[PDB]
Amino acid sequence: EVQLVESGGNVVQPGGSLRLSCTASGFSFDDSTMHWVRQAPGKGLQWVSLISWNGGRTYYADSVKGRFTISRDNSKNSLYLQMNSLKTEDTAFYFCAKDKGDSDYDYNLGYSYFYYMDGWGKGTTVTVSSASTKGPSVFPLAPSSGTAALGCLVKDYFPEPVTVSWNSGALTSGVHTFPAVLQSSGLYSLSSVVTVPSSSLGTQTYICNVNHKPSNTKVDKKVEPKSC
Amino acid sequence: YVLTQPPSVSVAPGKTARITCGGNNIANKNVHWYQQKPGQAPVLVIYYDDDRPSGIPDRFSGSNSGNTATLTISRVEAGDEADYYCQVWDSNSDHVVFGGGTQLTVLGQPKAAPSVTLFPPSSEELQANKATLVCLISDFYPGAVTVAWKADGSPVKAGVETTKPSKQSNNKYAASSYLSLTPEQWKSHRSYSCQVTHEGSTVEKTVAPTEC
Repeated sequence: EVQLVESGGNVVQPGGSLRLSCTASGFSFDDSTMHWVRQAPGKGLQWVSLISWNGGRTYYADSVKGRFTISRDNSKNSLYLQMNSLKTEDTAFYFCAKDKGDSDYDYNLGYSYFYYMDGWGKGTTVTVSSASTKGPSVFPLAPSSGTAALGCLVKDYFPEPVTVSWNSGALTSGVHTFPAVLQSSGLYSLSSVVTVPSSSLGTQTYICNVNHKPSNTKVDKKVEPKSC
Repeated sequence: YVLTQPPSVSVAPGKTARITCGGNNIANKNVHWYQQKPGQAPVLVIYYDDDRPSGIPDRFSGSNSGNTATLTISRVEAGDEADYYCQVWDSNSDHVVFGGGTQLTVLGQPKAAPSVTLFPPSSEELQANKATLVCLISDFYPGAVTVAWKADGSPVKAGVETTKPSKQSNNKYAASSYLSLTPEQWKSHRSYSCQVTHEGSTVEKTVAPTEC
């Protein structure tokens, strides 16, 4: 049963370099052609590069031509990808995939290969950003007096991800934490809301707990109705 | 070489779904199809045009004629909701090519109008010399909305960011849109407005600097 494990994804500045690796098992790596396919977050699949069993045939996509380098080491069941001179456009999910390896011979027309994917890995994440680690600022989204909505603006952080809970985990009913937007500053921002019994607003007490492990920051903020 | 797929395609459960793959003289090439469910490994479903790997339902079937290849899923289930990519090999350019992908929606629940909540800049954020309007849209279906911001009466797209809709703890959808101002701009207009449009209908909330 085919198994592929990408690794070495990280965060790097434009111009920088990074080396993804992938580890196979459950099939004959030695006989197999491999691929790198990447996927911009939210967007579609984009083929990056392929490489035959011995390195015989290797091709690259126009996008990465001259900057990326594919390689392998059959003694280790390992596929490698060397990304140099990175751009932000290279920020994505990097998948390694095995090819069924279907071919075809004809003594005067040469060989003919029919590439397509047979197994995929889980992925590994590559982020290319001018920004560097920074914990979030946390602002109250105060409810403005049926039910009411209140929340947290989690502003200007990097890299991803942030996680938000309410009342140290004891409030889950009515809670939604959105996806982050990435602003011009290269910094991320997200919000979290919870809808609550409009009446129980001067009594019951609401606190959101933000956690950002990349910067080892943790914030607690109590959200109280405004004053006018 | 280029492969083009319709971005979206919807069907009602039990019905039959069709996903097209546009490439010129594509009948000359072998077309393969992958299915990818959010946060997961793509999965082969149809290879060599009409062939199908053992381990996947007889409902998936393939066509490829002249200028258009087609993945056809019949008796669609709720579990068939995912993104579908077609793929070929360009012997000419030495490129594997994927299409745009098609997000197949299975209308497996009642429509639902979006509920919109609009927060003004907190005193706290303002005190830090930044101003942010937060528009929170939730509990809608299907998952496709349109946001537009107006100041006083006239629109502006300068400084707006909007998330892509995303399922919540009840399969309904939710999205957010922030409008970024300077505290000066914030208190220099009479009011700001958030305008969400969902399947033809338009909801709108407003806040004014002067108030709650």
